Order: sequence, then C-alpha cells, then structure tokens
Amino acid sequence: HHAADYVLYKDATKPVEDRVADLLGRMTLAEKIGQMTQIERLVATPDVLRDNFIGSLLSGGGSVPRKGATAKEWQDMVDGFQKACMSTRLGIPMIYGIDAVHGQNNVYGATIFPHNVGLGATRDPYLVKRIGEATALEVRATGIQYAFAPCIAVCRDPRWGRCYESYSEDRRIVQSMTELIPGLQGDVPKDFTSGMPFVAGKNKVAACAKHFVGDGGTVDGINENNTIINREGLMNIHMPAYKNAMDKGVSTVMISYSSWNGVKMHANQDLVTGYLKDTLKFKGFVISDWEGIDRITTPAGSDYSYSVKASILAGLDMIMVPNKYQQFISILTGHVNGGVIPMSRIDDAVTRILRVKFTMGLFENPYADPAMAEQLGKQEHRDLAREAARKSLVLLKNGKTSTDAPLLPLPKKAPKILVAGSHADNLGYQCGGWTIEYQGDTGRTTVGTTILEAVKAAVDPSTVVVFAENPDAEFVKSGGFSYAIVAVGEHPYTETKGDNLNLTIPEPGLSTVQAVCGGVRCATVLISGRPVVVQPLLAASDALVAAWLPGSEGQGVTDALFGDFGFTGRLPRTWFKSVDQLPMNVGDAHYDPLFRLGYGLTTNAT
Ligand SMILES: CO[C@@H]1O[C@H](CS[C@@H]2O[C@H](CO)[C@@H](O)[C@H](O)[C@H]2O)[C@@H](O)[C@H](O)[C@H]1O
Ligand SMILES: *[C@@H]1O[C@H](CO)[C@@H](O)[C@H](O)[C@H]1NC(C)=O
Repeated sequence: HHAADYVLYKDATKPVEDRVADLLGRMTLAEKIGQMTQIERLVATPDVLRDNFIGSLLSGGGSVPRKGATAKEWQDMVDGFQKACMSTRLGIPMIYGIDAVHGQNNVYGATIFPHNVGLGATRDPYLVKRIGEATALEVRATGIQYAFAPCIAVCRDPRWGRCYESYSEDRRIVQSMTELIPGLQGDVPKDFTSGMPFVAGKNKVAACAKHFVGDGGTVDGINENNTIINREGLMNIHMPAYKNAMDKGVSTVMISYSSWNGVKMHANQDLVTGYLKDTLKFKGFVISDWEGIDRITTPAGSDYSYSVKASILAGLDMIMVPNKYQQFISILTGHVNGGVIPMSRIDDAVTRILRVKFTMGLFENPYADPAMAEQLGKQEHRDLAREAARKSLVLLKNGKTSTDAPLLPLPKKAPKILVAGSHADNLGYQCGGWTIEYQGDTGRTTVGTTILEAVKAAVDPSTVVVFAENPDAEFVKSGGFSYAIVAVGEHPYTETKGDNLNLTIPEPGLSTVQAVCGGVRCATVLISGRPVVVQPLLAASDALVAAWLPGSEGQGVTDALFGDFGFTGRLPRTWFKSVDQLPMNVGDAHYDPLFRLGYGLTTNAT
C-alpha cells in the first residue's frame, strides 16, 4: 500500500493479524527468542537490548531509576531503553511492565489506592473500574505501558502473605472486581470475542490477570507452594474470574509459582495450553512469574535447561528471566536447534506477543508522552483514592453495650482530642506492601496524608489535637480529652519476608489501645492486610474499624470517623475466632466465624 520501501507490518492502517503475520515471517530465530525474553531494567543497557533483540523489560518491586525520581525521569529511562529496541533491524518496540497493583505504587508521588482486600469490602465494581482508569494514567505518566494487575487470587487462608492482594475469599466478589481490567485497558468493543487481547491506545495500559491458577489456595497459606484441591474446587473457586478476564479482553496472564496437586503451574501443559489457550480461547500472551521457570525444579535453578524446555512446551510465551538473559536465550536457541522445541511453539509465543503489541498501539506510540507526566499524583485521583479508602472501611463495633451512645460519628468540635498509636502517623504502614519498596516501608515514603494529618485537617479550628504514639494510662486520664482515635495494626509485608502464622498484631498495639481506651472513649482504627486476632482489641474499644491498607489518602478514614459519610463497607472475608480454625471458609463445616463474610455495621452521615 504505496512507497517503494513499504513494509506491511509498519502500516498502522493494516489489520493486527496481517501485521503480526508479516512481521513474524521476516524474523530470525534470534529475533523470535528475543521477543520471548523479558529482562530487569537493572541488567538492561542499549547494547544488550539491541544485540539480543529483547522483547520486554520490567521493574520488579522497588526497581527504580533512583529514589524520588520524577515522572519525567521515569519517561526518560523507558524511552532510553525503547530507542535501543527501535534501532534493531526490525524496530520492534519493547513493552515495559511494572506492578502497578494499588496505583503506580513503585513511584514517588503516585496516588496509592487501597489494597485489593479493602476494595473487596466496597462491593463497588464501578469504583474499581475508575481506579483502573486512574492507575493507567499514572502508569503512562511514567512512560510505562503494562501493569502486572489484577491479582485475581481468591485467598482461602489469611495466613498467606499476599492475602491483601485478593479482593475476597468469595470468587463472586473477585469476578465482580475484574472491572479493574477495562479500567486499565479500556472497554472492549461491542462485537468483542472473549479471549482476544485489548488495549484502547496510548492513554491505557496492557493488564495482567495473575497468578494462574489457584495461587489463593496454597496449603496453610504457604505461597510458592501446593494448592491441594480436586478439579471441581479449582474450577468452582479459583478459575471463574479468569473467564471474566477473557470476556473483558485481558491482554496477558501471568503464571503462578504454585503447584496444583503437586504439578508446577509453570510446567502444566494441560492448564496453560489445554485450558487457558485451547478452552478459554486466550489469544494474548502468557508470561512467567519472576524466576518462575527456575522454580520448576528442586532446588530452584538446578536444571535450567529443563526449566526452559518444560515451561515453553507447557505453553508460556514470555519469560520473566529476569536477570540471566544470556543463559535463557542460549538454552532456548539450543532446544530449537536440536528439535526439542518445535518452531511452531516459538511462532505461537511470538504471534501472541506481537498481537498484544500491535493491538495496544505500541508500534504507533513506542515513546512516552511528556504531557502525561502531570497525571502522577493528580488531585482528582487522590479524591478517588479517598472515596475508595472510605468505602473500604468496615465498622466492626460502635458501642460497648447495646444501650451506650454510639461513639461514631465523632464531633469535629471538641476542646481537646487524642490521636495515638503506631499507625496514626505512619504513611508507609497505612500503604502496606508494594509501596515504594517491594515489602513496603515505614514513615513518610511518598506523598500522602496520615491519619493524624487527616484529623487535623477535619476538625474545627478550636479543637486541640494532641498526638502521642504510645501514651501511658496516666497521660490519657490526665489529658482532659473528649475522645481518642487510636490506630494500630500490621507492619508492611509480602511474606517473601514479613511473616507471623499467629496473625497477631505487633506490640505495642494492643497495650496502647488498652491504655487509651481505659482512660477515654476510643475509636480504634485497625490497619491490616487481613483479619488478625481481634477479640482483645474489641474488648478494650468503644468503636473499632477494620481499615485494611487504605493507601496514601488518610482522609478517607476521617471522612467516616467524623460522619461526612456513613460507614458502608462489608467484610470481604471471614473473620476467624482463632488461627487454630484455619482454613475456614464461608460454606465449610466447622464454620464458626467471629464475623461472617458480609458483616459490617453502618452509620448515617452527620
Ligand atoms: C524477593 O524477590 C523479589 O520478588 C518480587 C515479587 S516476585 C514476582 O514479581 C513479579 C514482577 O515484579 C510480580 O508481578 C509477581 O506478582 C511476583 O510474584 C519481585 O517484584 C522483585 O523484583 C524481587 O526482587
Ligand atoms: C439512619 O438511617 C436509618 C433510617 O434511614 C435508621 O436506621 C436510623 O434511625 C438513622 N439514624 C441513625 C442516627 O441511626
């Protein structure tokens, strides 16, 4: 279609499938294996990217150009890598991926939304869609085109260190929250075929349904571990939301470290090829988890030749290496040259990778848009995060007896009030894991509003606000306080490291609640990624709120505490009486919850 030097794959007016086929037909084996290779920015240079025809880069958790980097620094980094990829013979742009799992959370100054468990508490799929839309803008503000989200794990045991990344133990709620996908990617057209990938263009991002499949079912919540359950339970609990993801055009699917009945997912041809590709008709690309293929063997990495063979024959398309790219490429090249992996498998993987890249407009807009930089931390997005945080709050108690005056909502005008606890003025703790660092961090790690700052911003100007992190009983009784707000809970974790199977919050937490509540009426705000042992906190408190991990916008908490809005959140998970009961799920047999799934007290706006 028209100039003597015309190349069909470079023609933006041509159908995606025609462009894929035209490009594929021109590629060398090295070019094909390159597309299947995703590497860490930490190991990338221009020469590496050109010489190995690299298909993708990522930032893993905490992988950033520097601490405090601006949106433009991120754009310049991504564009620098892209320039190298565009300089190859065929000029195939790379796709850059990142865990933007509650906002663009590795980035300083990005809006941090509540984690998934709290979003589950909202029962508001349209809210989650809007969060997807805002997140895509903040990811594109940094030049990145691909988010490793949503996590559609159905966490069946809160001992799992990633339980906060699951919307619910109830697959129906997880299914409902797949609305994140068309938020991130754009709504699919009216005549859309389920399983086809979709991204609307340069203001949206490719999404990733993860981690396929049964990551939320690992025995004792182990992680990296074994999901022991028959096909009926896999198909009834863990699989359904993958079908909703297909219907919404999710562009990619990431495979789980976990096993299903002792078969590693990264080596499971029946599920990856037989089910996801051949039954669900998924036509996007399947990506490994981080050194996921290495972990097929015991010990991990002990037979990388086997890892490559097993994963690629199972049907994975792109490998998150992410560091030892030379070894990966060499081994895969050897397997193809030896006939161990047929060219048909390589061509399928590359077809899928290219399909996503062409579909999403990456060949037309390979570079960042500087005008998008100002989307990062944009106040409208913070207002949305604040709405989400407020909707996520579950009121568990509002009065010690049925005849007490309800403590919440609190009056904004009072002579003197106390704000206390380890979590009252700690932005990192209120964001939890996957914020700035992989495992999160403590203190003022980004731009946000702590609970204490929210309180000071909400109250009447005549209200004196006193902060004490861990006041003793005497301090409270002598202070002349009208009431106290005390915030405690879990520290940030991902159970790569965090950990504690006992699910009790660290001290001082309970001791502070007891000292405070013993002296003045108190509203306890519990910051957690999951249900934790709560009877002693309840016993001490007049009112108690499960605030989950509400993110950067602490005013969502105070919007409910002071009655600007009523409490509406409902538990998206069972609250156990003790950890001895676990696993214990709405439906079991020994189902004896402290609070059932769906529980939540309400208030009316004042
Ligand atoms: C401890 O090593 C660190 O692990 C994390 C998480 S592993 C894996 O990472 C993927 C890419 O970031 C995530 O999409 C996926 O959900 C995770 O299971 C990794 O992010 C760090 O890069 C790595 O240092
Ligand atoms: C809240 O709203 C409903 C009626 O709309 C009712 O349960 C309750 O009496 C109202 N007010 C308060 C303070 O609970």
